[PDB]
Amino acid sequence: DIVMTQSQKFMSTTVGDRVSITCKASQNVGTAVAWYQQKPGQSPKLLIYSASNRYTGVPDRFTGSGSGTDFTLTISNMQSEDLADYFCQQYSSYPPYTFGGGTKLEIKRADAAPTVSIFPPSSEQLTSGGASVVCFLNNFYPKDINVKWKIDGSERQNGVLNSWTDQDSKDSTYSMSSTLTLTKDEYERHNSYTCEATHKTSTSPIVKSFNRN
Amino acid sequence: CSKNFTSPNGTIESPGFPEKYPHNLDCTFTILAKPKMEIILQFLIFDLYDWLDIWDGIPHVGPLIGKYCGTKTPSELRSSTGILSLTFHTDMAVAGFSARYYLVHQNFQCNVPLGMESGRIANEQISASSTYSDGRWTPQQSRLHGDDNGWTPNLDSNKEYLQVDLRFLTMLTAIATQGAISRETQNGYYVKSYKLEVSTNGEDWMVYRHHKVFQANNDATEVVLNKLHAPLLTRFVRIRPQTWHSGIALRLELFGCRVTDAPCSNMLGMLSGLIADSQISASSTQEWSPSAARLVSSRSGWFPPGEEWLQVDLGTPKTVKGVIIQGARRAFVRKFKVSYSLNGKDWEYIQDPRTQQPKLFEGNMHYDTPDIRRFDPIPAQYVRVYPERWSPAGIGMRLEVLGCDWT
Amino acid sequence: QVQLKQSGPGLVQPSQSLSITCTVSGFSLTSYGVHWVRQSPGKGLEWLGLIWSGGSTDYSPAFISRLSISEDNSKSQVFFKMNSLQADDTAIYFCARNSYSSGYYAMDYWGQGTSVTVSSAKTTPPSVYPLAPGSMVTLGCLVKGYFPEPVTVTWNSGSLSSGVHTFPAVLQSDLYTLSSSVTVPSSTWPSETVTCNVAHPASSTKVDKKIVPRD
Repeated sequence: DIVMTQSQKFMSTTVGDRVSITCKASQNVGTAVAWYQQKPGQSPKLLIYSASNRYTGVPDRFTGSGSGTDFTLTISNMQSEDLADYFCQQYSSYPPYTFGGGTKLEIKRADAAPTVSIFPPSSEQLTSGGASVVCFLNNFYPKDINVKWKIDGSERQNGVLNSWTDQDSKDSTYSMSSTLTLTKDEYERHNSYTCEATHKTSTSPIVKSFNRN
Repeated sequence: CSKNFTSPNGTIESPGFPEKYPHNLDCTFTILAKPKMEIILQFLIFDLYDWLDIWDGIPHVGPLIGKYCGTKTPSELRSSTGILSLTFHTDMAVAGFSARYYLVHQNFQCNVPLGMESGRIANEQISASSTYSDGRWTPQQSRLHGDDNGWTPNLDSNKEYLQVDLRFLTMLTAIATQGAISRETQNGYYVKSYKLEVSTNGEDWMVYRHHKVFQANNDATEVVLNKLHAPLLTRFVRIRPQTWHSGIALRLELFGCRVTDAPCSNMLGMLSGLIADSQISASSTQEWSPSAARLVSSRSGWFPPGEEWLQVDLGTPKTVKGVIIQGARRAFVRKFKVSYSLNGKDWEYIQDPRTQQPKLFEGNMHYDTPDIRRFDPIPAQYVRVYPERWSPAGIGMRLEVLGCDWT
Repeated sequence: QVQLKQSGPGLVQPSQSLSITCTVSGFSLTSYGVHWVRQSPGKGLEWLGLIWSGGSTDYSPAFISRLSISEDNSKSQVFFKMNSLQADDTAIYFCARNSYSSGYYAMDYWGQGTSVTVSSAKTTPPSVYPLAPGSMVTLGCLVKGYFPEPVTVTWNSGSLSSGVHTFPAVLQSDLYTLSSSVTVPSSTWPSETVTCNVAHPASSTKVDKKIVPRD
């Protein structure tokens, strides 16, 4: 089978700048190449067909070029809404529709401190014998961030699960959730619960706490 | 760059595909299939003054199926002719294609849907005199059980028509129609009656006669079938509405089969060209082009009682079970006889078991629409047709021979 | 308007088959062919096969032994059926339109995708819990202990869409958990009602959980 290689897994860029996404076919595919844009949680969308033809409705800042083996998708002036995974594909010969591995874009923007919110276990969950404490670290930049949980001032890592969103298409920030799962019995044996966010936007961590009371 | 293909399946592409093709090319690509095999041709890529011709047989001899230029792949073709050819032409101007083919085996009633509903009749095979100005009633929507409107012309008159090119000579035995309910207004439309026009070439037309007026629909939803009084042999079909409720709207199916679906009924090579010009001869001519005598392919016909003859050398002994006779492009033969030989020297007439004499066959009633005439099978390498009675204009004829390998 | 609407199961037991229907509108199957593609973390995007106008098919050589694509023109429906699924067939399956009736062309419109998990683990509905504080206010919902993926979360039936963050699920013990946050002006809550709407189609679960102040 023909292999379509996108060597750029991730590319950093800036609103207004030019982005050049490359794709290399392992054999000659003529101009039988398409490019697709896929935003998080969405289906792919056709941008370019026959290597260089812009699909109807696709904005002018998207241009495709190349023939034979070397193909390029150019975004002439990056917009925050262009955050996506971009895929090439060939349909020159059988088996057709081999896809590249995708190139994800990242946008550099101004620093933003996280908005941190902590939530105790709901009464509903407590009734069922469980206790999850949730912390949201929302709308921050840059990406790197650290979360620590403390129970009456002592750290707890076991039972902590984290999840992160992809970069937001409107404001180019990241968000993170952190969830500390305990038994009700353990939860009830302690008073103070703290979510601690360390981020380059401040020398001291952001601390949100509650007392089980 | 010319190549013949005989394997069960293979690929056919422009020289140097997928690299840009060289200039000033004339390539010939011929698929040859054994008897009772169908050739299925599918295009994968197509990008091209410059053209690709598809021929029902030998190029410039067999009928032209279609001529293609742009960036649209030709629709799938299924031929039972035994041969299907491509010619690819390019010039110096800025500069292809990739295809694949398969060879597959093929109470039998001649009542098979020909492919309006299934799509085996492609959009490019369907056309019309006009279409409704909002664009929601295109000819391509005239498919039986289609869920999006149907075909409607720009004007409601008995001059409008829906046309279907079957691409190959086909047996037509029935027509089904529906009207349609508008998805925009929910108004119902249907054809109440129509005439049928047919043609082997798309230029020469015959209105089907009992003019046979077919009674069609009485609502917008139900299929009405009209079975023909006898099978027609044709390539092009026109449905011509005569009366309608509220307006003309049509969804359609055509029914029939291929000539080759009958036992020992292969076209032996006059139409296609596998019977070459040197194998074709006659008692007298207008001095001649041997190709002028070919069924359907010819743009004229053989022009010279029971003295003139047209003769076909099949090349090797075969079982002969009939002929296809056609008029000339206006004259035609109304009555004829047939003789045959195994060595080209001595002859025997096709007998009529009833009258125990040389059989007097019915010819045509039109100059274009052909007629099949079968007879008890006999061994023969050579066949002669002797015109006996003809139209007032005189003797004019095109011919094919029907049969199979001897057994 | 051109749409491809997929219908099919979220959970398939090992060695059983997967059927998906692609119902198309705004175009005819006799005018445009239809492809099937899947997407997984481990293998990326993979073409499975197509059907052309007229019903002729083409399959990927990796799937030809166990894949059928067929259609009903009168219903504008394409039927996908693949046999003997195993763990590595876990993926999001898509139908996508061929840009023409025949030929290899680009995929110009796509269905919404059908998430398919191949497992002997059992369908489990989510428990949904409100997250209330112990000027903007952040609220949330914890959607815990469901299987398989996916769930959807909306706030006030989609009226609150700005300021929402729904997080990817995390998998522990053949059970998925995710949270969703919403941020609103403190002049809107708790004076006005805020509700998360959770759906887990695979268990036929629809839950609305109002967020009210504690204590």
